[PDB]
Amino acid sequence: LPGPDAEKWYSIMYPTRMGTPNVSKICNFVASCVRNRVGRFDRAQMMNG
Amino acid sequence: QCHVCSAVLFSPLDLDAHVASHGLHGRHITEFISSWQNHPIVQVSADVENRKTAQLLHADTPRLVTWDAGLCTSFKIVPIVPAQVPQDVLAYTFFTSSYAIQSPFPEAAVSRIVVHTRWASNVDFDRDSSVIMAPPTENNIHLFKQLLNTETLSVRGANPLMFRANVLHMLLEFVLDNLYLNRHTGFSQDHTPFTEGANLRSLPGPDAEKWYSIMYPTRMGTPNVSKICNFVASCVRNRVGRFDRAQMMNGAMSEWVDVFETSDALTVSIRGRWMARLARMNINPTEIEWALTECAQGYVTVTSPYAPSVNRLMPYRISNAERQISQIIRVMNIGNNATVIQPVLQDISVLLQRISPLQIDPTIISNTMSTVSESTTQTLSPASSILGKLRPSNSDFSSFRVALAGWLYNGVVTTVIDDSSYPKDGGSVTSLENLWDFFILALALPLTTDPCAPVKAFMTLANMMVGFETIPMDNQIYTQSRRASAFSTPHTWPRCFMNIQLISPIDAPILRQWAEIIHRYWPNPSQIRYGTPNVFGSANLFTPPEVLLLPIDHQPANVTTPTLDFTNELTNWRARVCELMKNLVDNQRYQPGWTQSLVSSMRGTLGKLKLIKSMTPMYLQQLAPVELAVIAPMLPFPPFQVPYVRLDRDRVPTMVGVTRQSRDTITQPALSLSTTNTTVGVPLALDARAITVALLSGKYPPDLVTNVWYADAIYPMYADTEVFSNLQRDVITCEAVQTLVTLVAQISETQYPVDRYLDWIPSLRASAATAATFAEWVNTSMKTAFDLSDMLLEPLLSGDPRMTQLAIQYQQYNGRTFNVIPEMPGSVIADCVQLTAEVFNHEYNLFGIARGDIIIGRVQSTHLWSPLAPPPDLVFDRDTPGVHIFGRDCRISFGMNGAAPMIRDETGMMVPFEGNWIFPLALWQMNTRYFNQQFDAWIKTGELRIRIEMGAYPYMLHYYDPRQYANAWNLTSAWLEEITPTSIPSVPFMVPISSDHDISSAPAVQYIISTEYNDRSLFCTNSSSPQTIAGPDKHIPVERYNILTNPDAPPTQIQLPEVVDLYNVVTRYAYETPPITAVVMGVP
Amino acid sequence: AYIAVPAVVDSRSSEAIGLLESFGVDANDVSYQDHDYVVDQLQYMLDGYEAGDVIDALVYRNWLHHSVYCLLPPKSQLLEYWKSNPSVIPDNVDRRLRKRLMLKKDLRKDDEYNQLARAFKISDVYAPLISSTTSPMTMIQNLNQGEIVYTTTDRVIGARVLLYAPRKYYAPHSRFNVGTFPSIA
Ligand SMILES: [Zn+2]
Repeated sequence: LPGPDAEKWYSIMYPTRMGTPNVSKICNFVASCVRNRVGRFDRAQMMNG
Repeated sequence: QCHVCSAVLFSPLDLDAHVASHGLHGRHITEFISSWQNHPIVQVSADVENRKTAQLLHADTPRLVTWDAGLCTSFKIVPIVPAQVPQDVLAYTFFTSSYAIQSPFPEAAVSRIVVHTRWASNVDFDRDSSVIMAPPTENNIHLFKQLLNTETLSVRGANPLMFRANVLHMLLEFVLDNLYLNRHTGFSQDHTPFTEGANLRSLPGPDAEKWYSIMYPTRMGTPNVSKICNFVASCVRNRVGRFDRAQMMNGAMSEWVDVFETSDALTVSIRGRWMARLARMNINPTEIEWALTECAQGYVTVTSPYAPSVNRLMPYRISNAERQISQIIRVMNIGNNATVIQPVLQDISVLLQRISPLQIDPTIISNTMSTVSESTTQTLSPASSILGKLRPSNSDFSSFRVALAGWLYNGVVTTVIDDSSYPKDGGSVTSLENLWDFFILALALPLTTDPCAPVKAFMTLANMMVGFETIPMDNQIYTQSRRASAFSTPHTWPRCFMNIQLISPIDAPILRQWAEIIHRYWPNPSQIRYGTPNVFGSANLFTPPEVLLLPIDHQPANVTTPTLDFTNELTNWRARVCELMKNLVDNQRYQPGWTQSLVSSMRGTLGKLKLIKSMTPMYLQQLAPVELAVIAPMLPFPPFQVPYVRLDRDRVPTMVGVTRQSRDTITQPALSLSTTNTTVGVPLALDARAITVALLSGKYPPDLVTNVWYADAIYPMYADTEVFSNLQRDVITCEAVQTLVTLVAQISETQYPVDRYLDWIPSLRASAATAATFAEWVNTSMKTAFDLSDMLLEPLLSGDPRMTQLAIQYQQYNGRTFNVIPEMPGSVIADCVQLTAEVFNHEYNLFGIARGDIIIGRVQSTHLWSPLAPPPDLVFDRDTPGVHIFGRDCRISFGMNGAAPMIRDETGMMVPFEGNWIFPLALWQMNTRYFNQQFDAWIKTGELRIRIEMGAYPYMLHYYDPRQYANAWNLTSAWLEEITPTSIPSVPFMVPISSDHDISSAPAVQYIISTEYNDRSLFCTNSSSPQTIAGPDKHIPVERYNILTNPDAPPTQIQLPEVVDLYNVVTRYAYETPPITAVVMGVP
Repeated sequence: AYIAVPAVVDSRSSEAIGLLESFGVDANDVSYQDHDYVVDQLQYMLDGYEAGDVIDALVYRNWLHHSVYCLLPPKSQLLEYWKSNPSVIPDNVDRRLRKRLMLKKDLRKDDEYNQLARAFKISDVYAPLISSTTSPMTMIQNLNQGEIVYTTTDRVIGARVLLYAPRKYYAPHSRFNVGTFPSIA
C-alpha cells in the first residue's frame, strides 16, 4: 500500500506472518491459527499485460 | 580472369582469393555477378571501416559456426595445500642431455577437481558465458546469489529459496559455453620410449612440449614408486594420440581425425549434439540455384557453379514448423503499437514505386477536361468542380502504394478510407459537390482490405438519397440516415442489403440498381503462388504454404491488351459507376433548384471520364501481383494474411488472438493485446482522392519490354537478400521458446511434464513476477551467447511466462474458429540442459553443491575421519529412537527458580535443551537472533545436537594441521550469527590434512559434520608418495579413466549419467564456409 | 503525463519562480507549458459569448496534440491578396477564378470576374473553417484533428493565432508536463 512510510504496515496488516519465539500471549495466539489464509488467494486476469 | 563465374578481376596473382569461393584450392557474405553488364554486387557485414562500393546486411544474424582449437574439457584439477617429497630418479639422460620429469597431475598433498569451463581453449568469438569456480578454500558463494536475491539483507550469503533457479541457470551457462566445433590441427610424431610411434597433436602456439604432459598421461613413465607412477603402470600403452583419420585430404592434411586426449565425456557429448544439429541443416548450391530460379517467377534464371567437395557446410535449411513460431513471435512484437509497423508499410510502398513500370501522371485528366469549359453567365460547373476536387497539381501518391502493400498484411493492420473523404454531414444528392465526392469514394473503395467496404459503398448513397427514396431497416434506431462511416463491423450489415428483394424498385429504383451492381460486379478475390517449398520453408499460417491470396482477380501478363477492356474487373467497375451516375442525373428527379439544365454538361463530363485511357486497371491485374509475389519472400517480416471474402458475413474474420497456454488446461483467460481491436487489426486511414486519381491516370513507358525491365529490376534486390540470415535466426528463436517453456516449468507449477530431474534442491513455487525476471535472465544470457542485439523472446514476457505452447487463432463471424498449433521438432539446447541436469544429479559435488544436511554438535576426539564422510555413529534420523521432530510452532518457555527451560516439539510435548533434535532450516531462519541467544551456551558446552535438514547447501573447506590444537567454534558460531531470514552463508567445514609419515595425535574440536558421502570432488591425497598412512586416503579414480584401465572396453563407450569420464575420444573437423555465389542470367 | 495546477504557468518565468515547490512538492523531466496567453485570450473570449459554452469547450482539450490557428482577411482583401504580387493561390481554387486572377488590371467593368466572385465562398476552398457563428465546442473539436485551423475572427480560444496575410490587408515536450487547465480528452 502506498504512502510516505510504508515498511511498518505489514506487521499490522498480517498477524499470521510473525515468527513464534515465545510463550507470550501474542505468540500463543499466532501459532494456534491456520497458515494458508494470508495475502492473495483469488484474482481475475482478463487480458495479457 | 575467372573462367568459372566469368568474374573480371584485374591482377592475375590474387585469382586464388576469388576461386577459393568456388571450392577450388589455390570475408564476403554473398557475391552475385550479372550476365549483361559489368557490375558485380558484394554484400558485407555491418561492422566495417570502409566499403569498396559494397552493400551491407542489416540482419542480426547469430554466430552458428565457431571454432575451437584447444582442449575440449571443462573440469580441471587444482593443487591445494601442496607438498614436496624426497625422491629417487630425477631426470632422463640420453647421452649428455637431461630431460626433466613432467607430470600429468599436480604433486600436492591434497588435490581436487573444480570447474573452470574453457580453461584450455583457443576459440575465436568467445560466447561470453563462463562458469568459473574457485578452489573450495575460497568462497564460491557469488555464483548462487547471482540473480534473484538482488535485494538481500546480507551481501555475504545466498538465498535458499532461489538455489534451484541459480543452479539451473548455471547449468544453462555451462551448456552455452560448449557450443563450439573442434578444429583440426597439425601433429608431431615422436619417438620417446613410452609413446613410441604415436602421432600426438600440437596445440596452436609457440610451444608444443608444454601441453603434452597435461594431455597424454602415459607419456610420463614409471621412474619411482608413486601413486601417479602406480596409475600409469596400471594403464595401457596402445591407445594414445590419433586413432585413425579420414580418407579424403587436401594435399597432406586429412579432413577429419580423432584423437585420444584429456577431455570431458559431457563436453564431447554436448559438442556432438551441436555438431549433429548443424549437420542436419546444410544445403548445396544446386538447391540454392533451384530456389532462386523458382522464387524469381521465371523472369530471370540463376546458376551457381561449384566443385565437388564434402568440406561444404552452409547451414540454411530449417523445418517448416520453426518459421511459424518465429512468425507468431514477430506478430506478438507489435502489441497495437503504431510505430512498429509504419516503417514496414511505408518502406514497401517506396520499393514498389522503384520497381513498378507504372508512371502515375495526373495530367491525363487535365488534358481530357481542358477542352471542357463553360459559358461566362452561369455559376456552377461540373468540369471545374471535378478538377477542383481531384486537384491534379498535387503529386503525392503514397496512399495508393501503401494500399498495394497492405494486401500482404491484413490481420495485423487493416486499411480503411479515412473520414473527411465521405460527403460532409449527409450529402443530399441535390448538391453538386457531393456527387463527385460519391464518385471519388466509390471508385477507390475496392482496394482497401476492409471487409465492410461494400456496405460502406451502399450506405453512402443510401445517406445521400434520404428524402427522395426510402429503404426498409430493422430496428427503428439505425435509420437510413446513419452515416456510412459507422458501418465498420460485420454485425452492422442490414437486412435490406443482404436481401435485395426487400428494396422495392417502385420506391427506390436507384438504390435497387446500386445494390444489384455491388452484388454483381464487385471484384472477386484470387490467389497466386510464390516462394519456394522444400527450400526456405513457408512462414505463413491459416493458408496453404505456397499461395498468396489477394482481393483482385489476376491474369497472365501480356502488354498489348485493349485499353477499354470491360472483361477487366476494375474497368468494368468504373464503367458501371459512371453508368449509374448518368442514370441518376438524367431525369432531374432529384435536383430541383438547378436553374440551368446541367444534364448535358454532366453527362458529357461523365462520358469523357468513363472511357479515359488509363493503364492502372490493366496493371493491377497483370503486373502488380507478379511484383508482390517476387518481393514477398525477400521481406524481413514475411506476410501474414487472413482470408478475403465478399458479401458474406459468415466467413468474415473479426478477431485475431495469440493463445499462450496449453490446450487441456483451464487457466485465467489471458487474451492477447491484438484481440482488443474493433476491426481485425490496427486501423490505417487512406485518402480516397489520391487512390482515385492514381486509378484514373496511369501509363507505361513507350518502349516497355517486360523481359528487360523485370530482369533488370529483380537483380539488385536479390543481390542484397537477407533471407539466408533470417533462416538462421529462426532456429535460435524456436530454441529460445523451447528453453523458456522447459526451464520455467522446472521451477513453477504447470502442466508441461518433462522428466523432472532435480528436485532435492529446494525452491519456492514461483509466481509471475519471479518467473518473468528469471525468464528475462534466460533471454539476456542467450542473446549474449549468440551476439543478438535485436529483439528475441521478449514478447513472451509482458504478463505470465508460465507457458506451455504457442498457438494463434482467429474467429469468423458465425462463431467458428480456426486454431493453428505449430508442432515442435527436436530442440538441442533444451535436452542438452536436461542431460547435464542428469549428470549433475550424480555429480553435485564437483560444482560445489552438497546434498543432504548437516548436524551441529560437538565432537571431542583425536580421530582422523574427514567430516564430509562421517561414520554412522554420529548421524541420526527420524528412524532413530528418541529423536524429537520440531514443526513450525516451536515455543520456548524459560525455567523458573532453577528449572530447565523447555521447547515444544510437533506433538505438543515440552522437552529440555538436551538430546538429538531435527530442525528444518526455516525455523532457524525465522528465529535467528533469538535461538542464537539461548542455544549457543548449550551447544558449545552441554549436550545439544541439532540436525538442520536443508537438502542443498554450498560449502567451503578449511584444512588444518592434525598435529596441533584446533577449535571449530570460531567458524561455527560465525556461521550461525550470519543466517539472516533471506540468506545463508556457505557452510564451513574443518577437514584434516593427510600425511605421508606418521604424525603426532592432537585433540580436535568439531561442530559441523555432514550426513552422507560428500567428496566425489576429491581427486587424490598425497600424489607423490608410495602411500598415505594417516588421514583421508584417496587413490587416483580409476573409473574416470575408463578406457585405458579396462581391457575389454571399446573406445567409443562411456558411462554418461553415473560418472563423467576423462580421456575420451574426440573427433576433430576442418571445414569450409564459402559465401553464397550465383551467376544471374537474364531470360529472352 | 499531464497534471494541472491552480496558477498561471509560463515556461520561461515560472521555472525561475519554481512554482511547484511552492505548492509543497519536492523536486529535468518537468517541462512547463506557456499558459500565459490563454488567460488573456479567455478574458477576451468571455465578453462575447456566455460562460458555460466557453468553459465546457475549453475543458475537452488536450495539451499534447500540438496545433495552431490561421486568420485570414474576410473576402475582398482575400481576393485582393491573390490579385497582388504573390501567386500563392491554393489548388482548391476555381479553374476560371484563378484564370481571371492571373491577368492584369482587373476592375469593376469585368463582368466575368465579378459574376464568379459574388458566388465565391471561403468555405469552398478552406475546410474546416471557423466562422463567427460557430460554437466554441466545435472550434476545439475541429482543432484536435488536423494541426492547423482556418478562421475568420480573432475571438477564438485555445492555441496561438497566426495570420495569413500582411497587416495591410487586415482591418518540444518531456515526460511530465504541468499546466493550468485540466484536460478530459
Ligand atoms: Zn569465380
